[PDB]
Amino acid sequence: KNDQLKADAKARGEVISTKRQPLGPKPGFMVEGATLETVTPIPYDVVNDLKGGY
Amino acid sequence: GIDLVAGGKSKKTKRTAPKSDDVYLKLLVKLYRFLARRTGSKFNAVILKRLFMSKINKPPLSLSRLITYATGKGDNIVVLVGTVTDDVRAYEVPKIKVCALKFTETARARIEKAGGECLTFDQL
Amino acid sequence: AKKTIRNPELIRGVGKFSRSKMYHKKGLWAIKKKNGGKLPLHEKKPVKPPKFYPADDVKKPLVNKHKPKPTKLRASITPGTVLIILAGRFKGKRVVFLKQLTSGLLLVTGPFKLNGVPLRRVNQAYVIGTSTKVDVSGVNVEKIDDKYFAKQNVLPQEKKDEQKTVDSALLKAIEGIPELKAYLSARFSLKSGMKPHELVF
Amino acid sequence: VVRPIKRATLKKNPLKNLNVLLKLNPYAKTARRMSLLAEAQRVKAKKEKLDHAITKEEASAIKGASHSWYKTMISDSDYAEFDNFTKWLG
Amino acid sequence: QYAKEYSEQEKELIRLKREARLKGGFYVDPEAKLLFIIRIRGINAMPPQTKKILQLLRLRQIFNGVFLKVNKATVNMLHRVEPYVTYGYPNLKSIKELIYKRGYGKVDKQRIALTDNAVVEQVLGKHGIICIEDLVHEIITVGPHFKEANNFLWPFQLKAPLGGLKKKRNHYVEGGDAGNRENFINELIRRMN
Amino acid sequence: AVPLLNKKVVKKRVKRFIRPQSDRRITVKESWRRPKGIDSRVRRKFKGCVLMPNIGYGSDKKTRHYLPNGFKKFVVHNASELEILMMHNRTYCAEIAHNVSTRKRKEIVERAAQLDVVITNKLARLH
RNA sequence: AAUUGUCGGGAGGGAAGCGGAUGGGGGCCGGCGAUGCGCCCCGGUCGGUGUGGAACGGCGAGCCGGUCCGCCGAUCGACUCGGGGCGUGGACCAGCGUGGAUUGGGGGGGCGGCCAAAGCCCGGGCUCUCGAUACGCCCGUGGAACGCCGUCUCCCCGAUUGUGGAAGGCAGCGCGCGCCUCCGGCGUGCUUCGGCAUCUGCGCGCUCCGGACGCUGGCCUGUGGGCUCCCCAUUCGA
RNA sequence: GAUGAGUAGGAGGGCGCGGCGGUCGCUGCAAAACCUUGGGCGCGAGCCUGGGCGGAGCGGCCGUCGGUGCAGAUCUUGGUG
Ligand SMILES: [K+]
Ligand SMILES: [K+]
Ligand SMILES: [K+]
Ligand SMILES: [K+]
Ligand SMILES: [K+]
Ligand SMILES: [K+]
Ligand SMILES: [K+]
Ligand SMILES: [Mg+2]
Ligand SMILES: [Mg+2]
Ligand SMILES: [Mg+2]
Ligand SMILES: [Mg+2]
Ligand SMILES: [Mg+2]
Ligand SMILES: [Mg+2]
Ligand SMILES: [Mg+2]
Ligand SMILES: [Mg+2]
Ligand SMILES: [Mg+2]
Ligand SMILES: [Mg+2]
Ligand SMILES: [Mg+2]
Ligand SMILES: [Mg+2]
Ligand SMILES: [Mg+2]
Ligand SMILES: [Mg+2]
Ligand SMILES: [Mg+2]
Ligand SMILES: [Mg+2]
Ligand SMILES: [Mg+2]
Ligand SMILES: [Mg+2]
Ligand SMILES: [Mg+2]
Ligand SMILES: [Mg+2]
Ligand SMILES: [Mg+2]
Ligand SMILES: [Mg+2]
Ligand SMILES: [Mg+2]
Ligand SMILES: [Mg+2]
Repeated sequence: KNDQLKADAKARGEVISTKRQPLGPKPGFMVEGATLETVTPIPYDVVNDLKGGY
Repeated sequence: GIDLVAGGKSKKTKRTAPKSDDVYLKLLVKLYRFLARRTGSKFNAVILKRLFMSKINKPPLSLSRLITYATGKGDNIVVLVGTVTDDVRAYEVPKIKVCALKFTETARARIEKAGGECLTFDQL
Repeated sequence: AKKTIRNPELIRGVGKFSRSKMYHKKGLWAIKKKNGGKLPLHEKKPVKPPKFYPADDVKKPLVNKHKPKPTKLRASITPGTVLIILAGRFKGKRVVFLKQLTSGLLLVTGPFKLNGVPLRRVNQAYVIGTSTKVDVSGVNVEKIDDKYFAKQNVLPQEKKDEQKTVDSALLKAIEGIPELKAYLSARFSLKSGMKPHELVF
Repeated sequence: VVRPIKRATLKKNPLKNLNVLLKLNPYAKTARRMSLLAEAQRVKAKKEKLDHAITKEEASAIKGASHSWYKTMISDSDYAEFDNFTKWLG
Repeated sequence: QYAKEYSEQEKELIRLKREARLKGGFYVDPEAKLLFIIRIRGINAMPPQTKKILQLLRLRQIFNGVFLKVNKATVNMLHRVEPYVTYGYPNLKSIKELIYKRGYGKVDKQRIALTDNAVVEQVLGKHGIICIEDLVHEIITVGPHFKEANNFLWPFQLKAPLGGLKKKRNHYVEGGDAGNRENFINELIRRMN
Repeated sequence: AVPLLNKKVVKKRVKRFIRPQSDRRITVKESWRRPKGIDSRVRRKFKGCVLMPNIGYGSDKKTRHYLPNGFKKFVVHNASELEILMMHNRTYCAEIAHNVSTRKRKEIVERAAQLDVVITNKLARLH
C-alpha cells in the first residue's frame, strides 16, 4: 500500500508521507439536543451492602 | 540537581596529540593541523588523526602488499602513515610514488632502483 | 520648509502614522515626478612623529551608545514652591524655589533676610516640596547660573547686593500672605508621634 | 587551495525592550500603534457620550434560547427512583 | 497574517458555541492539540520507569518545561509520570512569553539565545520557519514541522513559582499541583516565567 | 611606572585554610592536609566545621598573582637579571633576592631607577 | 619543640578550643596615595638638502638602503636644559544624575467572554401573602453601574548588578532630496472605508538599538586610609 | 555552549626533600639553619620577601636518579609535663 501510494504521488509531483500516526485529537462538532437524564448520588442503605442485599 | 550522567561530560578518551617527543613528527602535526583547518579536506583530517597514533596503531606495510594495492594505479600517489618494509617474496617492483613516515633501507633502495620515488609528508 | 513634525509619537519610539501614510506625507510621490519618475540618488559625504613608543598596545574602550539625559524635575516642585532642606547646615529650613539650573540642581533663596539662607544650589534628592506657593513673577534671576556658584574667606560685596535685589522683589509677595513670613523663618522638625510617611506637605 | 581567512550578545527581554521586539517581530510596531489608537478612540467616545449589530427578531430568539438553556441548567431530578427515601427527600 | 488568524479562530469558536445554543444542541470544542508540561518534583528517589519517561520528555530538572503534541502515544507516556509533572493547555499569550523571554535554540547541540531571527533560520530555515513569529505559529497550531520546531527549542528553564505551590504531593483535582490542570496551566506559567 | 592592570582584584577568600585540629595538637602543623578519616566530620563537610580548599575558590585569571600595587613579582639576583624587565616595567615588578648583599643591592636599586622598574623591597638592609 | 619563671596586654557564674560575621583595642603598611602632561617665548645646550669618503647591509651581474666622518647649502628641530604664562589632572572613598540587565511591589485605562452575565432602575403583563403586607414568574434589540475570567496596553517606586574593551553593526524611525493655509492638507494600488510593509530609494542624523557612562565633593604624612596580622567581645554554627 | 556529591578504588596535572649530568647565579658589604604580633602570592601542597640570630657555605632552571614527605602502629630512641 505504501509503494502504490508513493507511486501515485510521484506521477503528480506531490511529496507525501506513508507513515502511520497514533490516534490524534478529535475535531469540533455539534451534537443535536435530546432529552437529558439527570444523575444524582443515591441515598445510602446498609441493607444493600451485600450482593443481592441482606 | 540535573538528571545527567557525569554532569553531561564525555567519558571517552582519544589522542588529541602525538605521545612522542620527536621534533620532526611535531612539525608534521603542525603542518597538518593547518591543512585540516584551512581546507576542510577529509584526507587532511584523516592524516592528522593517524599522526597521533601509537606504534601498534601504525603497523608497517610490506612492499609486496604495496605493489598489489598499487596495481593499475600508477598515476596515484600511495600514502601510508607508517613504515614501508621490503619483501623478498616480491620480484618485480614497478615504478611507484610512495609517501610514508619511514622507509627501510632495503625498501628505499628497491623503490629508487625501479624509478620510483620515496616521499615524506612535507613533500606530499 | 516643514513647520511641524510629520509623525507625532503615541509613545516613546512609536509614531502615530504608518509607513504607507508617511510616504504620502513625506511627498516622495511628488519628488519622484520632479526627477523623471525616480527618487534622486546622492553621494556619501566625502601626524606629528611620536616622541615615545609604548611597549604595550593601548586599549580603547568600546563605543557606548547611551547618552546622559538632563536631570528631571519633580512634579511637586514648581517655581515659587516652598522647599524643606533635609541635609547640610541648613537642614530643616524652609526656602523658596526659584528655578532649576542647567546642572539639574535647584536654585533656592531663603530669602536671606527672613532665615539667613542666601541664593544657593540644593540637590533635589535632599529637599521636600510642600504645597505652599509664593509668587515669584517679579523675581528676576536670569543673571544667575551654575557659574555664579563656582569657586576660584570674605564674601564680596557684589554678591551681597545681588542677594538684596532678588530678595527685595520676593519680600513683598511673602508679606502679602498672612503668617507666611513667620512660616519661612521657622525650621521644620519632627515631634513626638509625628510620622513622616503620613505627613502632608 | 586554502579557504579565505576568517562575542555573545547580551540577551534582552523583548517583552520590555521595544527595539529588541521590533528586531524579532517587525509587525509588533503595527500592532502596538493600532492598540494605542483604538484605545484612544474608545476613551474619547465615552467622554462624548457617543451612542446594534443584530436584527430585532434575532435578538428575541437569542434571549429565548439562552433563557430556555438556563432553565435546564437549574432543573432538578424528580427523585422518583428512590422509593425508600421519598419522605426524607421531600 | 498569523495575527489575523488567531483573532478569527477565537471569534469562530464563540460563533459556533452560540449557534449550537440557538438550535438547542451542544458544540463539542476540538480537543487540545498542544500541551505544556512542567516538572514539579526533584531528581531524588526516582523509580526507573518514571526516570526514563522524564528523560524522553526532556524534563531533567525541576521546573523545566517543554511543549508536547497530543496523541495516544504521548498521552499514555504522560499518564505514567503524573505525580512528577503538571501540565495543561497553553494559550497564545503563554507561548509568546515563553519563546520570547526564555526561548533558546539548539544549534549543533548548543543552547543559543533567540536574540535574532538568524538563529531560527540557521536550523529551521529548510522547514520554512525563518522568524520567531513563524516558530510561534508552528507551535501553537502544531503544524506539519512541529517535531523539528519543538525539538529545536531547548527545554525552558523556568523559575520557582512566584506565590508558591499548594501541595506538590497531591493531584490538582485533590487541591494539589500534579497532573492535568487544563487551561489553568496558563495561570501557573505567568508566575513561573 | 603606571601599572597596566585595570580590573579590580576580587579575593574570594582571604583567610587561610588551616589543617583540622592543628589548634589542639602542637605536633599537627597548620599546613593544609586533606582529612582521609572515615568518620571525619570535616571531610564530610558538616556545617560549623573547618572548610576544605576546592577549585571553586580560584581567583580571576586576569588578576591572579597580582600584588596589591598592581604588578606581578619577578625575583632578581643581580643587575643583569633586572634588565629582563625593561620591556615589562608596566606589568612586572622586581624583588631583590633575600640573600643578595647590601653592596649589590645598591647597584640593582640604582639600575632599576634608570629603567623605571618597580622594586618591592628597595629599602632592605641599607641602614 | 615539649615544658618552666618573670614582666607586659587581655579574658574568666560547672571545660576550653574551633567555623562563619562584624565590632572594640593593638600592631603593621608610604608601590599606603598622584602632582604630571600638552601648547607658548626667554635664555642655554645639542644636532640639521646636495655632493665627498669609511666600514657594511636588504633583494638576488644589477637595483634598493641605513650608520659614522667631512664639506656646502638650508636655516629649522631636539633637549629626565633652567625660568615665566595658559590649559589640563592621579589613588581611594562617598553622594547624585541619566540609562542597561535582573527582579519585587503599587496605580490606571481599552476590549472580549457569560443566561450575548445575574441583579438593580424604568416600562408592561401575570401571580395575590404569615418572618404577614409577600413569595416569585414572564416580557423590552429600555437605562445607569458592577462581578468573575481572559486579553491588550500606559505609568510610578525600590533593590542587586556593569562582566566586555575589536565593531557606530543589526533593527525601528526622523530631517532633507516636491508643494501647501503646517496639531494638518495635496498623487497611484488595495481596503473590512478605520486603514495598509502598495509605491517606502539615497544622503545626513536620532533611538528602549552587538554588556556604564557622566558630574560633584571628601581626603592625600593626619586623631587619615587600608589590612589577609594579633588579643578580645558579641549573634549564629559547632 | 553545557556542566560541578563522593567511601573502597583508578588516573592526570602539580608541590616539597637529597644526589648526579648540565646550565644560570648568590655569599664575611654576612651563606645554611633557626626565631618573629613584619608583609605579600597561590583553591592548595607550598612559595617570595622585611627584621633578628648565626658565622661559612648555598640556591634557581633543564634532564635524570632515590634509604624522598607522618598525628596515630599498647610504634622506636631521647626529652618533658
Ligand atoms: K483589564
Ligand atoms: K540600576
Ligand atoms: K587619603
Ligand atoms: K564567636
Ligand atoms: K646547580
Ligand atoms: K619570614
Ligand atoms: K633534581
Ligand atoms: Mg549544578
Ligand atoms: Mg560523578
Ligand atoms: Mg523523597
Ligand atoms: Mg537549568
Ligand atoms: Mg514575596
Ligand atoms: Mg508548602
Ligand atoms: Mg512520597
Ligand atoms: Mg590566601
Ligand atoms: Mg561512615
Ligand atoms: Mg634574612
Ligand atoms: Mg617554648
Ligand atoms: Mg465587561
Ligand atoms: Mg567593564
Ligand atoms: Mg566531584
Ligand atoms: Mg634542594
Ligand atoms: Mg608565636
Ligand atoms: Mg626550591
Ligand atoms: Mg641515599
Ligand atoms: Mg623511608
Ligand atoms: Mg611524631
Ligand atoms: Mg594516619
Ligand atoms: Mg605511645
Ligand atoms: Mg618513652
Ligand atoms: Mg613525671
